[PDB]
Amino acid sequence: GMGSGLAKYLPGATNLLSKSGEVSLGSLVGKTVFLYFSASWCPPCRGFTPVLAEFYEKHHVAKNFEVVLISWDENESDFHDYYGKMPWLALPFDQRSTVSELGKTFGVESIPTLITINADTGAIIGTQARTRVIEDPDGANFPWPN
Amino acid sequence: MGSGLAKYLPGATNLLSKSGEVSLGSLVGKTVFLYFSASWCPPCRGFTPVLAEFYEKHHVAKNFEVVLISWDENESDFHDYYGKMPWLALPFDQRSTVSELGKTFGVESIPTLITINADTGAIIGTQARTRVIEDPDGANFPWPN
Ligand SMILES: Cc1nc2scc(-c3ccc(F)cc3)c2c(=O)[nH]1
Ligand SMILES: Cc1nc2scc(-c3ccc(F)cc3)c2c(=O)[nH]1
Repeated sequence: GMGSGLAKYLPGATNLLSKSGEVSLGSLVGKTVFLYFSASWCPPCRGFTPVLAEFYEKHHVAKNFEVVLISWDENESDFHDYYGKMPWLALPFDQRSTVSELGKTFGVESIPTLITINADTGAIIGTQARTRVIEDPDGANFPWPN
Repeated sequence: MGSGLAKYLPGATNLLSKSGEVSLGSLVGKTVFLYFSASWCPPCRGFTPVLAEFYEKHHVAKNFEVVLISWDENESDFHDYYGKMPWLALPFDQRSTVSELGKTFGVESIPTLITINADTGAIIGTQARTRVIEDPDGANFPWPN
């Protein structure tokens, strides 16, 4: 077992959904993590997700980060379909009861929203990456601290 | 103007209806449900037709009105969605006020109904979305509990 600073905000979470199966929070040691508050049916999310996917494909290795979907979907089949087409990780559907309070904790007032977190400490690096990705597509100023 | 709905909607004048606009004053003496919703939200899309049935049966006899408060940002979605509904709507040009209205009543998800006395603006319930399911004949309307 390995600890994780993400457990500061996901104390009920252990595994994340991934394209390789499941990954522990501990597996993200040393990384920058983006919590991506989104939903399958939200129109502005539909416009943003491909932009974030392109950024992810380009930079996630060289800039040592992961993206974890935090979905507002309340329908499990919709959740899996939506996440299936993304390239990154997801908080499992069985954590859906925590999503509202997690949004409140980070001052999420609408979606899409990105919250940038240090995986080791749980420190919030930034809250504006949803726009910075568009402003800075090659991530010159990543991870966009204030 | 004088109605207690005006305390919540200071930038509004009129609400949309099926036959053109109506004043806030036209709701004098009514129980009013503020219906926090969005055209693309699945539980809303499932609840709207249920609420429509409830409205059609009871709105006259139990002297209430429903007012759509929509999270829609796309005007074509708004008009189409409100087109499914028999009741009133906060006009699309007031949509910038929807979030603060949600915060006024502690709306933390949708669909949500907030029940208000129109004249005084008093909140008389927050659980009507649930009560409509359990009590579709409105025996316990307006559900003080
Ligand atoms: C399209 C859309 N869907 C959703 S699902 C949840 C939200 C949302 C709204 C307000 C908040 F304070 C937090 C999330 C939200 C939103 O803002 N827009
Ligand atoms: C489907 C859906 N859409 C929307 S659009 C806005 C909301 C929402 C979310 C959180 C709040 F505090 C208020 C509204 C919301 C929601 O909760 N569910």
